[PDB]
Amino acid sequence: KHSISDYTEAEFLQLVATICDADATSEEELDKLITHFGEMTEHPSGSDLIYYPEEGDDDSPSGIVNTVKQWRAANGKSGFKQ
Amino acid sequence: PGKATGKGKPVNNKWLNNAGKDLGSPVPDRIANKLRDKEFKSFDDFRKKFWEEVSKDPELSKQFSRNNNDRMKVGKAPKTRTQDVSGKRTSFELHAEKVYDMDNISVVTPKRHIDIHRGK
Ligand SMILES: [Zn+2]
Repeated sequence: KHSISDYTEAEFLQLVATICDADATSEEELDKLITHFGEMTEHPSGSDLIYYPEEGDDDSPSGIVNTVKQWRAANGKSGFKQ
Repeated sequence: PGKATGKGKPVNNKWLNNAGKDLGSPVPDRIANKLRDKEFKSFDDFRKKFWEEVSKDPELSKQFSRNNNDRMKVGKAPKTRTQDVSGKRTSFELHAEKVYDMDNISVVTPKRHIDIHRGK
């Protein structure tokens, strides 16, 4: 877990879907996760992407992953493994 | 074995927009209605059931995102925006102005909860 590029999409997904499941994680966990996910994404939005998603923005796990991956690309930062 | 009493207040459709200032946002009347038929075991049991009921009210649930309703369904408080975050305090807080009088309980952001107990 050093960068977004240590990750396979499938791998990142599972991470996101976990964040997004509230009986998956004690609250200190989620905390660690959420902090990882902002570090990984370098998205200015951070976890507003998770809980204050903008109007008509797919907020399922894949929907988030997707967004990260489309922003990250028009910024052209590094992407996922494979 | 804990009981809750109180009326709460009628609220709008931007319930927590005020949560930043003064003593925050009130317990909504319709939520209070439900919580007073219940029994609790701690202010912690009270908190979890408070969030629960919020998740179920048509007119409040509508003001939270899916992932937020998902927390509140199992009794965790909604995450704030990142800009109202402080330290490891990332979700909305209950503040008690003194067995649980909901007319002296409210909902605050972390940074406002901070200021309140450091006298600003
Ligand atoms: Zn307090």
